[PDB]
Amino acid sequence: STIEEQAKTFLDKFNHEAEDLFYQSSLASWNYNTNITEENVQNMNNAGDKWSAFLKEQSTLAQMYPLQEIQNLTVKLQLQALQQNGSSVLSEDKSKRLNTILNTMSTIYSTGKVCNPDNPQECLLLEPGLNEIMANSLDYNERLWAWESWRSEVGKQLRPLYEEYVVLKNEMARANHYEDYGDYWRGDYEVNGVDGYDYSRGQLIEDVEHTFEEIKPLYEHLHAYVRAKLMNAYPSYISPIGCLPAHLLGDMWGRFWTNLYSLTVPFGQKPNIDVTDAMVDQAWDAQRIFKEAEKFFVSVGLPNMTQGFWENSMLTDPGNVQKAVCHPTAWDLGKGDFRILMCTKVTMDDFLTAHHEMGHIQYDMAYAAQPFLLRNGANEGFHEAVGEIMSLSAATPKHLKSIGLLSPDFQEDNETEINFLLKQALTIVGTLPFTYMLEKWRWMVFKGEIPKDQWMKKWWEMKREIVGVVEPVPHDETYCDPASLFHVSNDYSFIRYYTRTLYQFQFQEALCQAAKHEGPLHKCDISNSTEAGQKLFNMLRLGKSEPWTLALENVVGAKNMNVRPLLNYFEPLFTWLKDQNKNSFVGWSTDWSPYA
Amino acid sequence: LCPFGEVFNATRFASVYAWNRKRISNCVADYSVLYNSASFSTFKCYGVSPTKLNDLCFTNVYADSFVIRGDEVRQIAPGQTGKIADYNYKLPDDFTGCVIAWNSNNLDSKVGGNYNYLYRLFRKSNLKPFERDISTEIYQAGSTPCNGVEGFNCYFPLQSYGFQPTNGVGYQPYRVVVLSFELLHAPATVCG
Ligand SMILES: *[C@@H]1O[C@H](CO)[C@@H](O[C@@H]2O[C@H](CO)[C@@H](O)[C@H](O)[C@H]2NC(C)=O)[C@H](O)[C@H]1NC(C)=O
Ligand SMILES: *[C@@H]1O[C@H](CO)[C@@H](O[C@@H]2O[C@H](CO)[C@@H](O)[C@H](O)[C@H]2NC(C)=O)[C@H](O)[C@H]1NC(C)=O
Ligand SMILES: *[C@@H]1O[C@H](CO)[C@@H](O)[C@H](O)[C@H]1NC(C)=O
Ligand SMILES: *[C@@H]1O[C@H](CO)[C@@H](O)[C@H](O)[C@H]1NC(C)=O
Ligand SMILES: *[C@@H]1O[C@H](CO)[C@@H](O)[C@H](O)[C@H]1NC(C)=O
Ligand SMILES: *[C@@H]1O[C@H](CO)[C@@H](O)[C@H](O)[C@H]1NC(C)=O
Ligand SMILES: *[C@@H]1O[C@H](CO)[C@@H](O)[C@H](O)[C@H]1NC(C)=O
Repeated sequence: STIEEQAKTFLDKFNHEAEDLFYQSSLASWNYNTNITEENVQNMNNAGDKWSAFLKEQSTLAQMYPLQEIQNLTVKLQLQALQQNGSSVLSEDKSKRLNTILNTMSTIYSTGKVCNPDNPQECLLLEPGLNEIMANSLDYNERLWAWESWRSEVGKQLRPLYEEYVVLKNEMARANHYEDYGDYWRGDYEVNGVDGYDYSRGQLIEDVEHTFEEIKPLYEHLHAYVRAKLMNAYPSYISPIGCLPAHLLGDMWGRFWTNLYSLTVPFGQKPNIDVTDAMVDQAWDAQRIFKEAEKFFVSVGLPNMTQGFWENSMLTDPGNVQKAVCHPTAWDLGKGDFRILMCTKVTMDDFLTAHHEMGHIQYDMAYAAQPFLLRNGANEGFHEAVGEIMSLSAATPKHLKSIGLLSPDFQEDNETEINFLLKQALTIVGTLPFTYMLEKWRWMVFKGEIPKDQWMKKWWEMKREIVGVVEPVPHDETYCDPASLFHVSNDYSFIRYYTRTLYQFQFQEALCQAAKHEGPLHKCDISNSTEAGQKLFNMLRLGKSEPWTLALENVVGAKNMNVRPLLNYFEPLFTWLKDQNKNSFVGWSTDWSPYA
Repeated sequence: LCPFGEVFNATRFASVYAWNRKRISNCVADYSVLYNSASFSTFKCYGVSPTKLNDLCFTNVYADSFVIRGDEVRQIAPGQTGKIADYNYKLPDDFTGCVIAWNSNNLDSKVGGNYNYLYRLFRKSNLKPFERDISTEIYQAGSTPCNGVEGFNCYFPLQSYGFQPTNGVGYQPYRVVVLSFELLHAPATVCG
């Protein structure tokens, strides 16, 4: 005769009903990503529509349960997630603007174009055409054209479309009793109902901004150093007194600076830590690449892979007729079914991705005992940062010499570590100001205190301020170049990548102290330590059943998002950069100097 | 001899909400051939030793047979509670018998889901041990009456298992049989 016992009856009915329907949708989506046919698109959409319509019926039934008398917290979190109306609050004439616009964003982003205007020779897709022109060429004139080949040919048709997207998704928040749509994405980090552990939605803006004042002195010396080793290839094209061009930061958007490692190598005389030539001498294949990743995990203490994974997943590119995309993603089909979807190669990156994508699987079976609604990460940043802490350990020289990929006699001097740390700094430190600036721009445009004619002049002025990038060509308000990125056009919360770094190094210092490593964090290893494995597995098995702020206290003891155990990873690099930047102009102001 | 092959190697196995309890009596039974089959996975014996059951035996050799998902096989034990062991098949305390379980991946499964095995998910009162409860009466979650029409508190109990061939080892359909031995006032015991 209590509402508490009535909710537990309904959630017991929903858990068995949803996991049958979720497995059918995941199996249909798995076959779409391996064997593309004309009917397979319809086959995936048939199962995915009835699964989405199933959640529409269950959300209406759970609405009539009052939330003011459920003292149990395990079922309170399930009812809060199940009762999210989403698109049900909007009318039929407004719900049709969701699927029309969102499918238009995916089709527009799928159009690859590098054909020159008034010179129509040929042009390929994004992966063979767009990535080679930003990562390999060193010509300023054509890369500026390539910068305008996508931000003026693809993003120009999004300005009436993306603004229509941000005026109706913003209206959903008042119908869902949120502040704005930017506040809706902060509900994943929101914690309520626990005394002393509650996380306000507005606390995320303050905590991200509070952690940015220690990211900045590391980024001041990184941007100052990289602006001196980039002007060598472009002598009279960039001034070493201001900021950097946008079309010279590795990718089209400058998110990852991995392609600047060859141009800005600290000490290239000694050979880099590269075992790509080493695996072809020992005849490594797709099976042996993932086999050593599995024995790495069982040495830590995590359980090994099941027998329904090696003979069930795909490893290489299969057949000739199968033109399916094999971007490296982790699959959690449920009911004990776990798969990895990638095309294996004998390279440095694919071996590390084999360790990286396996970590999401090891996180996935950890919360297998949890109910279906709580069968997820603690937030959007946990499931990505857990899959990357093993990527930091597998790239260490100690782990590479343990298996035998690296040479048995490889000395570790100063320059053998600055070369490795700066490669990690371009892919980790360099993506932090770009992630914070873009999400700060998206939060205010979802808040609405940015007018239509003030989108671009505010977006560009924080890129010059926070990131420190001078515009290679002036752009007026009719351009919509911030919406060209993959995550922003497809409705992906980009704040999970800023908190990915601050989580993946909080766990790294916590696990290295558990393994009792004597040395700095860059040479640290996680394997052969069951004490560190038991510390991690206790927080992995919680899932979303516990608040994320309690998950930090189970590993690091600090309930907040700590930024201190990330500078300690880069102390050997930062002290060298402080000595290297004695005469360089470190610290940029606002700079209209090169393109006034 | 008595046909242990018609209950162990049967083509069709009953569900757990309708577990068949066939009576085996007046026969010689070789339990030593069950030991070296090298195919079972959860052969546990309660109240009896593997050697003690051969020379000394009992009559009343009722056998229970049903289909259990792999992760919830462990519920079938005396003194152990759960969902299947509480609502479908409750074993009494001091149960003098053995449980015999093995995988049934290649035969008790099909592509698209083998939705032929059912189990009781909601019941008003907990089952007293060794009871079969075949019924279509729906649950009463709250206070409003249900006239057979499904609602927000009616919750029809018989839910169906889903056995895909690509399921995990914990979600594999584990074909399990239960042997029950007891020596009551019934005479004429038959040994092995
Ligand atoms: C982690 O433990 C394994 C298991 O002992 C180590 O592998 C040994 O490596 C040494 C030399 O590297 C060999 O002499 C042993 O024969 C290896 N043992 C086995 C069972 O293969 C591995 O080196 C350890 N890694 C670290 C970083 O300590
Ligand atoms: C169920 O069928 C299997 C398969 O035929 C039987 O296993 C056989 O047992 C005999 C007796 O020891 C052996 O000679 C065969 O080699 C076994 N076959 C295989 C494939 O292993 C099993 O005994 C049958 N069980 C029952 C209760 O009838
Ligand atoms: C794979 O796709 C091809 C055509 O794209 C089709 O003929 C073939 O039957 C498919 N195979 C499987 C196993 O789906
Ligand atoms: C909530 O109910 C679940 C049901 O199993 C129980 O395990 C848990 O301890 C309960 N929590 C509280 C705080 O009562
Ligand atoms: C979801 O929509 C229904 C329909 O009006 C409404 O009654 C309910 O309050 C909504 N739920 C939330 C959480 O806003
Ligand atoms: C996983 O480890 C256990 C423990 O030794 C072992 O019994 C099992 O065979 C292993 N499985 C695989 C697939 O390696
Ligand atoms: C690192 O540089 C310092 C400064 O010259 C030097 O004294 C030291 O020997 C170097 N370390 C190694 C391992 O070469």
